[PDB]
Parts: sequence; C-alpha cells; structure tokens
Amino acid sequence: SMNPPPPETSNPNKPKRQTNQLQYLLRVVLKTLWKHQFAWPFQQPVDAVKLNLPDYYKIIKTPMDMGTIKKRLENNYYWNAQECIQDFNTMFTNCYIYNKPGDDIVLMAEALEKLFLQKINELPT
Ligand code: NA
Ligand code: NA
Ligand code: NA
Repeated sequence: SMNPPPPETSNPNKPKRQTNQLQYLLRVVLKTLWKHQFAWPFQQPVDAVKLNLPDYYKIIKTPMDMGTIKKRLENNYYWNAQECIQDFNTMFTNCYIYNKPGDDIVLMAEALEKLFLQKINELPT
C-alpha cells in the first residue's frame, strides 16, 4: 500500500553511450509524447497512494513511465534503442492490463501509443 521505489534512472555499473537512435528516442519520440495533451498521467510513476489504487502494484510488477524513460535517456542509461523501446511498450502494456477498455486513461494511452508507433517508424535505420 506504499508505492514501491521508482525504477532506477542511473546505475554506477551500467555502461553508457548515446547512439543516433538513442538521440532520436529522446529528441523525437520522448519529446513528441511528452508534449502531448494526454501525457501527464504517464509523465511520472503511477502514484497508487495519491490515486487511492491499493491493488495497482499488486497487479503491475514491472512499472514504467515516461519520466523514468526521460531520465534514463537524459542520463545515457540505455545502451541501445531496443532497451528504451521496451520500456515504452511496458508502459502501454501496464495501462492496458490494469484498466478496462474504454476507460479514459486507456484512451489516453492508445492515443500516445499510436503516436509512438508512428515516430518509431522513422527511427534511423
Ligand atoms: Na541524430
Ligand atoms: Na507498445
Ligand atoms: Na485490463
């Protein structure tokens, strides 16, 4: 019923680098979604306490959010684009698992995911 600690956004042992693809993921993908009108619920870890959702972290064991993603990218936490794309996918999957089809938050996620897939289509090959 507490929130869990947030996902780590830096690790002193994990190697860093910034690929052209990782730059694109921060400067195009993350930024386009971050600025979207529906972005706020996804801009930080789900606060199950403030939202009064005591079963959220009983159901969702791999939480992820764009604030974590953004910090990870800003910190060169990822080694490759696939790691970061996986975190976006996890973020969307979590929302669909926990919520019902037709919920406002699911419609918001579906909107962001459509934009995400469109921008990943232009990831530098
Ligand atoms: Na570039
Ligand atoms: Na996805
Ligand atoms: Na569900």
